[PDB]
Amino acid sequence: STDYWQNWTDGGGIVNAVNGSGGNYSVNWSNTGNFVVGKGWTTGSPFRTINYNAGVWAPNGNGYLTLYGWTRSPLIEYYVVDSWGTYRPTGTYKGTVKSDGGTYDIYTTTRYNAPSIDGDRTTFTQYWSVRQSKRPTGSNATITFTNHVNAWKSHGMNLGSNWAYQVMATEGYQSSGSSNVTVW
Amino acid sequence: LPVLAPVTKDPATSLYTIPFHDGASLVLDVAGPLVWSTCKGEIPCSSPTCLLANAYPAPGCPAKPCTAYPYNPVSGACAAGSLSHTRFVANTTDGSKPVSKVNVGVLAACAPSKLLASLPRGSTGVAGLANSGLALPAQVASAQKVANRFLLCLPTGGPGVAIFGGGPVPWPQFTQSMPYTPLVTKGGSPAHYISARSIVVGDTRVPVPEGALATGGVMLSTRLPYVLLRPDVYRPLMDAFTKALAAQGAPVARAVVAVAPFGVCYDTKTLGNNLGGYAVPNVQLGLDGGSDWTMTGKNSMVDVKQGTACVAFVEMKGVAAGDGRAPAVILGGAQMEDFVLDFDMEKKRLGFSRLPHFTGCGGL
Repeated sequence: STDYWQNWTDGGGIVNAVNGSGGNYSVNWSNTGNFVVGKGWTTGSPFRTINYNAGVWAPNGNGYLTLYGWTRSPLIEYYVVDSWGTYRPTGTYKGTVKSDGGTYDIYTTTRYNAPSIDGDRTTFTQYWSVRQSKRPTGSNATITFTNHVNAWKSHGMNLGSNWAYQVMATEGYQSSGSSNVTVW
Repeated sequence: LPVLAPVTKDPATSLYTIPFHDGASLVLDVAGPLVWSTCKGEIPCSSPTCLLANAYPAPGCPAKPCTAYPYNPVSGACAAGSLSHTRFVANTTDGSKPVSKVNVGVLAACAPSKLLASLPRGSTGVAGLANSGLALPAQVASAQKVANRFLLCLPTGGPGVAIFGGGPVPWPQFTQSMPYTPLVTKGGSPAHYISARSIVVGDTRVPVPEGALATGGVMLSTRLPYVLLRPDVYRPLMDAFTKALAAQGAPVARAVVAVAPFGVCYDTKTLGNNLGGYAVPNVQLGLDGGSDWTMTGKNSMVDVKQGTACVAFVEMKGVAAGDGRAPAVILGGAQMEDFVLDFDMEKKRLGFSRLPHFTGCGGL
């Protein structure tokens, strides 16, 4: 069961986000700038298995349906992207990993003097696993986070020892869309 | 082809530079009509070149070989100088990545080394990016037979991007739906202006005289990291901003002693952090064209010391409220960081795409 509610907007356009019952949330948006909404856990774990069902996945423009989280020591921002809208997110290619029936490209990016959970102007690395093709939604789905962590480990991408939030997120930008996700 | 240079934010000064030639950089001045620099240790003054050169007098300087008056936009200092040919050394590009080396012959003023005061280490002068005939984008346009147009992606850190000459906007994953707002040319100014019709803080819309936000009432600059504001706008915007901040059992923000030149500062131990920066109210500049220019914490708050961040709205001094001769708002550098900006001086429109939180101009 989830204990955390991520809900950030830069205030552009309309973002109606609903904190639903238990692990359920929905987002309806139009003409946005940028937002991140998700349910998960206050303290992420590298051994978590994240189950979710995206009843609705309806972006018109950019948006990611993605595991999203942070660690400290060191500071790391991470993403496991299952589906997206118009454009697929990429970066510096590092390798691949098969997990949960899909195959994912692995990317890093360095973020300089940028916002983090720790501060305004902060330097850190970003880890991505991005599914090579959009993952079906509407059915019960699993993200075995360990598979990613391990593949990331093998390409010199180590996560921190202090774990912060870890959510199944809807990220949207310069777009409109709907999302309905149930997490556990 | 268009010409690409990488853009470094100087940590000490906060000014943005591009490589010029021989380990030397220039400060980007989006209101500056001249390319100028210190010179190696013959234009007539009645010529069109010389008139272009003195078309916009520098504030503290008046006016037979040609003499320009290079302006340090940080110090406000100016001095006499002769025009001279020099090399802008960069890469060509067809989107955002380097194709190959290229030397562009550009006219630049020669400045006495004392005008380097207040500028970044490694900088031997200023690349003016204003809408005038001897600014760098115009000169590159004629020299290279490309568009009088340029792209800025000012970075928070790491290498950002400056492309002179236009062609298609790269990074369609962030730029495909890029909104435009007219560029307004103001008499006797080469600076780039745009028009805002509303400011919104949180959900609360700010009350300014209908038409204190007039046509071309917003200027863009890279001289200061913060926003400068006319008093009829400053007081209402800051009232609404501090209130929305106070009303946000999470820790309430504690004001500390103002630091020069800011008016309102805060203990950072008492500010939250979200994906947009410090957890302060979002701010929405409603620009002509129906799309907003948004500021999050990363844009509306400046770190000054360890422990202290100040509100990046500063009141203009020596100016009467509601005085149409001055811009109501002067957006600065931290408010333009992590935006892709297409300054198109041929179609006279500014394209502005706000990059989403997970990426930035730096390293793009």
